[PDB]
Amino acid sequence: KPRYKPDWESLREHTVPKWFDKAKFGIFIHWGIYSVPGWATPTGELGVPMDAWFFQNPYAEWYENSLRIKESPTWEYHVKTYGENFEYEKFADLFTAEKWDPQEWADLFKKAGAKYVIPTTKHHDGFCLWGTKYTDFNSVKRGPKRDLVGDLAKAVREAGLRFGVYYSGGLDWRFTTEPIRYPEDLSYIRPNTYEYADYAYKQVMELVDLYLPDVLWNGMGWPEKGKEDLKYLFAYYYNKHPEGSVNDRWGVPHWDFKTAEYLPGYKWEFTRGIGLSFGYNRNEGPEHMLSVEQLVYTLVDVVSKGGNLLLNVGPKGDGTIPDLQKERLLGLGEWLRKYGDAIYGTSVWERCCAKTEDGTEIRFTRKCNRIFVIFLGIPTGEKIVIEDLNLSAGTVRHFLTGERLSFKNVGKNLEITVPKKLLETDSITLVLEAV
Amino acid sequence: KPRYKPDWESLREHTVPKWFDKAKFGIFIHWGIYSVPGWATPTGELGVPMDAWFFQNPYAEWYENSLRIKESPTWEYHVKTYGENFEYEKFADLFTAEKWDPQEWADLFKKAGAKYVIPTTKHHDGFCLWGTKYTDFNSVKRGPKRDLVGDLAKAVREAGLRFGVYYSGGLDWRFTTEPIRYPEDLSYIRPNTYEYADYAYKQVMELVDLYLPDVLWNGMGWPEKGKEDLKYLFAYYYNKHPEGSVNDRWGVPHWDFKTAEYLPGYKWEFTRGIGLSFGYNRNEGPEHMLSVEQLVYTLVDVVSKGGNLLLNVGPKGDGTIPDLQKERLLGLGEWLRKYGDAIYGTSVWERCCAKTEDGTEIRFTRKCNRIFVIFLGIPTGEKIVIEDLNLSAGTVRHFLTGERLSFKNVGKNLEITVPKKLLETDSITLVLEAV
Amino acid sequence: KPRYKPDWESLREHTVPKWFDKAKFGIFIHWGIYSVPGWATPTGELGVPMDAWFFQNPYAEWYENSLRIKESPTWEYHVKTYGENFEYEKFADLFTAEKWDPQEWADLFKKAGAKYVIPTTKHHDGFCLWGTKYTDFNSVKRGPKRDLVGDLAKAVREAGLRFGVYYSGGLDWRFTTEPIRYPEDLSYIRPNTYEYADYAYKQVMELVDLYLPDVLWNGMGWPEKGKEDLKYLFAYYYNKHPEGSVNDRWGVPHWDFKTAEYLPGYKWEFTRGIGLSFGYNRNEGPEHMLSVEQLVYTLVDVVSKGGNLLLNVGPKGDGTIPDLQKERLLGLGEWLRKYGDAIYGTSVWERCCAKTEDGTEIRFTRKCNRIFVIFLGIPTGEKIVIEDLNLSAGTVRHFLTGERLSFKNVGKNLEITVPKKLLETDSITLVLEAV
Ligand SMILES: C[C@@H]1O[C@@H](O[C@H]2[C@H](O)[C@H](O)[C@H](C)O[C@@H]2N=[N+]=N)[C@@H](O)[C@H](O)[C@@H]1O
Ligand SMILES: C[C@@H]1O[C@@H](O[C@H]2[C@H](O)[C@H](O)[C@H](C)O[C@@H]2N=[N+]=N)[C@@H](O)[C@H](O)[C@@H]1O
Ligand SMILES: C[C@@H]1O[C@@H](O[C@H]2[C@H](O)[C@H](O)[C@H](C)O[C@@H]2N=[N+]=N)[C@@H](O)[C@H](O)[C@@H]1O
Repeated sequence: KPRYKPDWESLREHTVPKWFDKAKFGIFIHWGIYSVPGWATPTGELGVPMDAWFFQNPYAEWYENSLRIKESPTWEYHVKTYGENFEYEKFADLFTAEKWDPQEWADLFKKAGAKYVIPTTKHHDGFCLWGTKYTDFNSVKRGPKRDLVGDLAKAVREAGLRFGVYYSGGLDWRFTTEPIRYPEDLSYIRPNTYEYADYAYKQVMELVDLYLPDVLWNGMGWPEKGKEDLKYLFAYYYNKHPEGSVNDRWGVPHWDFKTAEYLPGYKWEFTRGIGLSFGYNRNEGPEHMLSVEQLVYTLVDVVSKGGNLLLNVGPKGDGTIPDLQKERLLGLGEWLRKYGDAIYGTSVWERCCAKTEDGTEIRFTRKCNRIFVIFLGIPTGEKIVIEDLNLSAGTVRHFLTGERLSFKNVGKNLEITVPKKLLETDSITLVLEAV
Repeated sequence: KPRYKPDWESLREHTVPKWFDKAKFGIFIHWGIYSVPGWATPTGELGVPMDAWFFQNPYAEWYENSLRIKESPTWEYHVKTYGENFEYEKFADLFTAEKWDPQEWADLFKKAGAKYVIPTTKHHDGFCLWGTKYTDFNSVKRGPKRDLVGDLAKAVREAGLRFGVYYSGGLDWRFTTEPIRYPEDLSYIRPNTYEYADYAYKQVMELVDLYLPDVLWNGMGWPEKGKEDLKYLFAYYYNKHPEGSVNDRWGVPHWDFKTAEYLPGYKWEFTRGIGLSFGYNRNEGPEHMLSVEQLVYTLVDVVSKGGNLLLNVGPKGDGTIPDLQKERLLGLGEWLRKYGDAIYGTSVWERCCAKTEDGTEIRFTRKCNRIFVIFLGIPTGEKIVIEDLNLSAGTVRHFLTGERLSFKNVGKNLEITVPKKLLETDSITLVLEAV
Repeated sequence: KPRYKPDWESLREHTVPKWFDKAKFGIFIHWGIYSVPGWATPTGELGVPMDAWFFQNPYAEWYENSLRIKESPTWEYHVKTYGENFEYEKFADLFTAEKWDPQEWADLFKKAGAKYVIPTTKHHDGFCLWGTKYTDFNSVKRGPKRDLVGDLAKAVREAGLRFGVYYSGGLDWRFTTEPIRYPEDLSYIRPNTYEYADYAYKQVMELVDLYLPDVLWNGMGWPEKGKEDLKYLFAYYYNKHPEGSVNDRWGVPHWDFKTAEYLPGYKWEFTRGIGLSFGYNRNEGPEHMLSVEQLVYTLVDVVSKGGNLLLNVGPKGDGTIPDLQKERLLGLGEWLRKYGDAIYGTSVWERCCAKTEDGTEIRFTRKCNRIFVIFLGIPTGEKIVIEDLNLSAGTVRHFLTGERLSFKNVGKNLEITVPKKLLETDSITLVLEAV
């Protein structure tokens, strides 16, 4: 009755679970002691000059790394705000999560249209948000005096959502003293010890035994000395939980989905923040965040290209989700409540994309015979010409109302008439439906 | 003056020590905290349906593994007898060995005809029966408050017997949470950690330094990550104790004897219990155990085929040896006191085996020129025809009395006349002696 | 801005730092708890019968190893002086360094002409002379209650000298119980554990972070399991401290200089004691030590052949340097104050060596155009014929005074007249200077 064996050839048998492929949209949570200072220079996105990136790091979870660079703006801010005698470690005692309600979060992610949730159980600073027995630097012994991963796991599952775990396998600044100043530094500033490979193995195993997560989401690769451990760990995981899944940031020959942070025959997932960082950043306002309209557009783009969206939320150290983020999540969810059928459970079509003469981008998703045509915007006119597309027969109709639409092939293109009556009832995106 | 070097080519120089080849018969002791419950379903022997084996495990030392399977009869028995809130670990506090006398055991094994003794210093549950400094889960800090391995080592040696050690290198359930339900589970449900490879190395070394055992008997393979350590450990062992020996369950290119648990040019050893399990089992009665006659027959069969017999004894948690087991050991010893010369110090002949027309099995052993003919039973008649055997000359005579016997070759066969007078003085086995 | 990458091909880019090549002469310090007994049989030098070497070990730092051999003279001396119930470990409590002044040492090494200093931070007995967090068996928690490595680092640097560290990577008798009796024993009597490879990595790293030494001087190889760690550790070291250096006793493809303990195109270094041992030995008198004259002769010989001299000092457990050693260091320094220009900052010539008809050895060093001719002794005569050497033109003159000397080529040889007036002002060595 155990199906999976501990070797890569055997672990290939485990394909991406249907629930994940159908889920389309999940929530990432970067929440730690780094949330307490919750500070970073909001420079930009990947592809900002990577030479200065670590010196002007827009990722607020990297606070400790930035704090270790004395030249950095983070060091100035830390000394000015907390003093030079305040070690990063001490944020664990200020990290109280006093106003945290896990069910409010789970409900928020549900209403946002999210189908799975993945919190940082341990990020690069090595602080663990569960009562792990392999370090005392955890949320049960320090600040919150509470198993944050567990109580969130109960909340997300009770809300009917899948629960995955993020674990920083590659980096752990409890095991190094120097900061990362350039990308090349990452090739040698790592724990490197056999001890650490055991520590990571033991910890992810502990996560598996305690919470049996639906996703194992690893960050920054797996320690070279422990890479062979993963075939034992995957087999173990899958045999306990066949519908479990695993990302592609381990550095070994197996993964269930690829990740991207900037039509394919494999399942993948785009991850990004609502803002510029993953962890809470005070300095971010609306100018640094995507709008409800842009989130929708992104989500539709990714789904049409075969991917999920893993949108990150960065809560404050008190356990509340900033109104700027909550606002955008509820907006996305309001579009999903309305157009979900065109997203959830869909498949890629023969092409991802097309455009009008007016310049409006178009994205396609499939649901057996039903082909959704999702416009990235609402054309201000009845006559709509789609460039380079033909339809041989059948019935094209307006998705939201169900009203039949007149259409015909004009050479390479396809003309469709959509009455203003119908275009005016749509929100953010005109959606059509063919057969 | 150090002969052995730490590489497999060099360690091949160490052949099986003469004492072991000459010893023929040794005692295994499976004794732990698992002895306290001392319970298992007495299903059968290896080759019972291996699909159900772990679910209906007849090995009482596997109690914890069986306890971890909630479906199992062991789980029912544990809850009913000790409660669900009684963790396996707590048997260490009930394991008092209150009536243990190590010299009574040593004397018992001596009278049984045993030439060496091998107790479980640490089995799969990871409880160590010596004051090891690498774990507190040992017999010095817990229940017995006593170095059981050491005090037994003194007793066995004072009785004039060789003392080996059993160590579970392959399995240690202090390092895993899941049970073994199928054989395939063993390929991934292991400690797996570098930590554990160090732990096993350090522990066997500690055994070597403290007790310098005559046999290193490993169980369930050696951790893959520590396999290279063994060439250092063997060289070390042999250089301290050249007459030391090592079994073949390490998974590396060197061994002094092979083990079997169901005419060869290498030394080997058959191991089995007096009953169906190795550890004490309450549920076993005489119907589940070999008789004195069967033990003799086994011992003779194995010795004629070049092997030793490692017969297992399973003591109670109070440190007493059940009368059913003691009875059979004393019976074997009574046959050995009588026919020892035909077993101890012997060698394989040109063939192991033969049979009479009446169907009685025959086994041969050699002692230079003296060829022992051991019948598996006592024929009820003077005229005895051995199928397919000839003797060219010399003098065949009755072993116990020394009386010359008349014989001749009849075609393929050999006829021997053994007067009822002599057949009636033998016990269990007619033994003859040729030249 | 990080130049070095963690692979051997990339680490070859780091050549020996100029300061080291120019330094020529450094001081080794073997100082530990072994200094307290400070005892060894002064047998001889390497190339003494190596069969008896460990049994009659002249290296006083090996006391514990010798103590573990019950046959040895060290065992007799220990029992007689301290009792059989006095474990080697307890010397850590007698090792008080009560009269230690680090600035007196630094000043002593400065006046001796030494340009760098390398103390044993941890030798084979595993006692660390700094407040390491990876073992309590250190100088901060035990005897001296003081960071000896650190306070010496401050003293040497304030005196203007470079400070390196010696670390015993290969051997650590905190991790083994058996002694080394023969050289072959070293191939298996080692820590061997993954644990230990981590321990050594972590400890040298800690040295790098705390003191950023100018030399990493490893002893007895690097643990096989940790050898790959060194490319990460070297890159790390070099990127923090490009002028750092590394010796060749790691057993990996990279080193900055070779070591010797008995004309090459690579930089190397001869290491030896003033006496026969490295650690303090009571039993050594002047008969076992080199004279000021011999030290000079050695230093000149090594420098002419492209090497540095790493002369060892062995202090008492009270932190004082024996007068026999201090005397010889001050003597060497008095010659260096006088002839330094001919040694410091020099380069190898087209040949190392030559000789007179009278049998006096000669050594050459180069300083651009200035070619120093250093006689190993002072000829008692004006006419000096150097065998097999010609000079085409230029001006040969007496180094100390600057007085021009008459000379000519006579066949293969070169005759030089040096007035008694000038030969009588030299000390230990006649030095000439050509162009
Ligand atoms: C989700 C995100 O992952 C990591 O970010 C990394 C980028 O995604 C990218 O792979 C580059 C190469 O490295 C980035 N690391 N940084 N900064 C985490 O580091 C990050 O904290 C966050 O968890
Ligand atoms: C002596 C005996 O050894 C192990 O038993 C194993 C069998 O001998 C056989 O090798 C199969 C493949 O695995 C058995 N394990 N089980 N159950 C120990 O497991 C057993 O406890 C005992 O020590
Ligand atoms: C400096 C010196 O190094 C080691 O001595 C070793 C010799 O230099 C040589 O390499 C031989 C092969 O092994 C010697 N070891 N011994 N004895 C150290 O062992 C010694 O203590 C000292 O540090």
